[PDB]
Amino acid sequence: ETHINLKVSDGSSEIFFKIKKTTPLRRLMEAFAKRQGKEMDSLRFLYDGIRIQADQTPEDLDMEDNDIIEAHREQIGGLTLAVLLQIAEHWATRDLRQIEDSKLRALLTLCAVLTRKFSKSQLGLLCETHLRHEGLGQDQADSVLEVYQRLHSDKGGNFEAALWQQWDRQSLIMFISAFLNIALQIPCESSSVVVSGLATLYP
Amino acid sequence: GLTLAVLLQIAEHWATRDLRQIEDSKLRALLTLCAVLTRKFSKSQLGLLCETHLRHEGLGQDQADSVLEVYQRLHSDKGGNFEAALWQQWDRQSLIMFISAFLNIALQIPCESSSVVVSGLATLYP
Repeated sequence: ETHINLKVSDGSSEIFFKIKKTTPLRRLMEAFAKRQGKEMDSLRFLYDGIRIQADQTPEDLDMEDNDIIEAHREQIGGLTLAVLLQIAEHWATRDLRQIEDSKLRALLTLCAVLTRKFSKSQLGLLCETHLRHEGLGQDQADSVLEVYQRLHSDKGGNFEAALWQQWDRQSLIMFISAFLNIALQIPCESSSVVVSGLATLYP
Repeated sequence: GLTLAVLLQIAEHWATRDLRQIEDSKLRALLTLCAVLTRKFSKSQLGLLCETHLRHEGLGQDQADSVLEVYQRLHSDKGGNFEAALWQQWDRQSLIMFISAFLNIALQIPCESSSVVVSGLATLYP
């Protein structure tokens, strides 16, 4: 047999291929990614638990007829919530007048990402706590809520970008620093009987 | 005070717990915990979560749509609506299994994927 049948699967979508044993696996990888509407490089492919490369052949790998290749989504970066909270806690105490624009831009992103980890129903408390942290008054409530609300729903990253272009540095610094302090102390869901249920799970 | 930090502490503790004898009220609360934590992932991460969950559990293709739907509907949930329906509709073993798999895979998966986001935040690690 100069040919081999192989299945590529990601657990949901599976595809039954046939190729020649001396042909690189690239074309199968490309056809599978294409069917998920993805770029080949957004996926990785494993055989017998081992990542394999597009230039390798079923022959080099001692594949057997009807063997299975697993398609796995790439894990790009390691930004767990745990890691984001470490970053926030580190920067919360820092004087930001010092830092490069590149770090400030990234901190803006951190505030936007972390804002989106609060339920909608907490944005009011987040606003009110922001005001009390800064010593601002009800005069500013609408403007602060609108920032948080717009970040919370900022799907394109477009509002975040506008904030970076339109706000002066001192204003950005004041807001970012306010947020990083209050965000770690405020509950991420509102009260309810169901959320009180979580109390029974505390160690 | 269910802070982000406290949410993760609860999840970390319960990922290590044997649920053989789990009480109904505790199971109900674990469902809430999983629903809340699911919503800390960006929508773009749901596919990776589902994929990891299928593989962790040895679930077939036949069950892929179903596990994904649960993830999508927890993620888009409002006022505990879908969560409450899951509690009523699913048998106890199925819920336990789902919750136990979630807690064992969720804590190592990034909560954001965007190239824009990962690139930016890299610079901020101590």
